[PDB]
Amino acid sequence: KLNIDSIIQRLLEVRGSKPGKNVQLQENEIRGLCLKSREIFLSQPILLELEAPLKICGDIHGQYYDLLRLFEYGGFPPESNYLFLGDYVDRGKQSLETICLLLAYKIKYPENFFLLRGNHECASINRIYGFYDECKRRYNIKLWKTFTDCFNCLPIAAIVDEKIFCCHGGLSPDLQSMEQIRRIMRPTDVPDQGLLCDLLWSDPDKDVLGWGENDRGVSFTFGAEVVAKFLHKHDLDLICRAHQVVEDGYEFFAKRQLVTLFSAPNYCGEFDNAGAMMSVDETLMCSFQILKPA
Ligand SMILES: C=C1[C@@H](O)[C@@H]2O[C@]3(CC[C@H](/C=C/[C@@H](C)[C@@H]4CC(C)=C[C@@]5(O[C@H](C[C@@](C)(O)C(=O)O)CC[C@H]5O)O4)O3)CC[C@H]2O[C@@H]1[C@@H](O)C[C@H](C)[C@H]1O[C@@]2(CCCCO2)CC[C@H]1C
Ligand SMILES: [Mn+2]
Ligand SMILES: [Mn+2]
Repeated sequence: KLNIDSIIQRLLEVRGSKPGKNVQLQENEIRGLCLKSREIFLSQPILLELEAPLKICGDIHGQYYDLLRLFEYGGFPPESNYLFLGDYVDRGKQSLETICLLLAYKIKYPENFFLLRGNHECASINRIYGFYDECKRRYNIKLWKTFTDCFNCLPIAAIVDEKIFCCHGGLSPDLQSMEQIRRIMRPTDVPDQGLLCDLLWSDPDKDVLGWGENDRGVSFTFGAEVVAKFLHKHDLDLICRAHQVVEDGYEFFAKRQLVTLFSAPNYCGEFDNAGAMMSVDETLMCSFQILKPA
């Protein structure tokens, strides 16, 4: 029914055009991307088990031309396998093009392209920070609600080669075993505090070794001792997350037991931060590709 190759073709057709140029897909096509990807997300585990080689990206926040630059620098699917950590919409000027290209690739390469849920893939959040407004202006609210139903089915975490735990926010004082994550039911909005909330909102903190207070007004912060206990209990080597804007695009925390990735250069057009993508080769060696704020 859905012509994925044509959709991708039109979305990529703007490579080279002046940044900011829109790609206006038909309402039916976008709705189809949501419904089809939703089916795929539900068919795969909520806790993904992936293998390198892989390219991992952090927050994109509707900066579509920067997403294009990422693919330009890392290789357009299926040239390279990808895992995004969430926060595809809000703040930026082109959340629509951004999320549609990502969903399109998920449908086109379901086994080589993966997307995790960020806190911005939650209705209460993308309703206020831009996505709703973009949908209201370019399409309609019914379509925005359709996106919400899609987002409610996104997976929550992934483990790369049994060594790298990936999630959007961070750890939770309720997280004792991976099975707790696998048992999370979808579709799900994030109505209550707890495990899922923390996985989407928590942040690492340098000042405390254990659990601390989070300035976001939700969830908690976690220190190096918490991370160490986590990694050892599940025989992991690193936690890879996003959620926090970092000046260089990537930054290590908790004595390098954790790395934060942010892929949207000059966030909100008010930061001079760079964007970064982390490459994981087949020998489990990590390298970082930086996107200078252009
Ligand atoms: C979003 C957020 C948080 O993350 C944010 O955290 C804080 C701590 C660190 C963080 C700083 C971020 C900066 C780098 C950016 C840079 C720029 C240029 C703009 C700005 O942008 C922030 C929002 C956003 C999106 O851009 C983000 O970057 O986070 C707000 C402050 C702005 O100066 O700060 O600011 C404090 C303010 C807090 O404000 C909101 C928070 O009130 C949201 C609230 C908790 C939510 O509660 C509910 C109910 C409970 C469960 C969760 O859902 C419903 C929905 C919503 C009301
Ligand atoms: Mn986030
Ligand atoms: Mn973010």
